[PDB]
Amino acid sequence: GGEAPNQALLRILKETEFKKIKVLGSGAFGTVYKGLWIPEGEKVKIPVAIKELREATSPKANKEILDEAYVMASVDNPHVCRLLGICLTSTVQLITQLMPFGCLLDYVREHKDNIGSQYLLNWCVQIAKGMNYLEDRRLVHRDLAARNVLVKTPQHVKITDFGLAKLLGAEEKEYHAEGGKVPIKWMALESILHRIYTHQSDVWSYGVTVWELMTFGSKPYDGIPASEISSILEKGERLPQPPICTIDVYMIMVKCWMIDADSRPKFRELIIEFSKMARDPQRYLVIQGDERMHLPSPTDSNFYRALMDEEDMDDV
Ligand SMILES: CCC(=O)Nc1cc(Nc2nccc(-c3cn(C)c4ccccc34)n2)c(OC)cc1N(C)CCN(C)C
Ligand SMILES: [Ca+2]
Repeated sequence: GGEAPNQALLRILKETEFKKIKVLGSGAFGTVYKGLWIPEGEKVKIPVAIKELREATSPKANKEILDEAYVMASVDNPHVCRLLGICLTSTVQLITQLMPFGCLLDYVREHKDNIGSQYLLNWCVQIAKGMNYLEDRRLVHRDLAARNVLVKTPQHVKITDFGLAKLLGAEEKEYHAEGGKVPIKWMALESILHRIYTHQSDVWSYGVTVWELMTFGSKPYDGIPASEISSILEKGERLPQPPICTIDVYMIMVKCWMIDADSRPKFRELIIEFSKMARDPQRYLVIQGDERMHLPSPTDSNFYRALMDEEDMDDV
């Protein structure tokens, strides 16, 4: 069919309504703070991440963050990052749901001794659900990676970073890029060679992300530099089977790395397979002391008065 009106609402927030509390990170993206958003007179406090950029002076900083805002305002799914609004101060700030446990790559690196097979398989299920939703929305992410998955709780993760995301027209079936830095080691071969991006190249990146999780955050092709990756992949070489993975799981990864993009799994099928595996996790991932491992959860604690606060439960 054809092209439906995007009737998403973009909400403009007054800077009055949110209190920054701590800086979380800074660098190329700008500076991300954690804070509280209090819509006036509604008796709620919503933990948020506020992304400023370095300078009000660069018009393509503003253009890039506004494109990110367009994309994020157009998605609504429990496993995709939740955009709350933008504030049009001198520095244009993007306000999203605070994800207290950080990015998933560093989370697995930091907690590898406490991560059982249940958590890993559930994360794969949830990531596949988010990506299948994005495919439903005809959105190609183009930067799926463990660093670009955020952790609301150990039981709940969401896909983030839509800085390279592209929405396809209904008649479009692929996006053709024109230069610009791209993460080679997560990229499908046809993306590396012809700058072609599809939902199936996103499937390739999903495979690499799963490899990251199953190795507890190892760097893919650790030694190799990016220029060699193309011919490495052309020779037929792929990432190795992680120690904890049965052949059942590794075969799924390998299918994600097929050269024929149409022979790769579709995201709905990855949902199905990984949930089947999640129903008997120790049969598909072999982790020592798996049975005794447990992970944290919130117990109502931060630096403030917080009787009036919550997060995903603030609709409209
Ligand atoms: C820097 C890695 C990281 O994720 N840090 C982190 C993030 C959040 N929260 C959160 N929520 C939504 C968005 C973001 C976010 C989005 N962008 C684009 C960002 C860029 C830089 C930093 C954060 C964000 N961050 C957090 O919440 C309390 C705590 C932490 N840490 C201090 C734990 C870090 N760990 C490795 C030791
Ligand atoms: Ca509200």
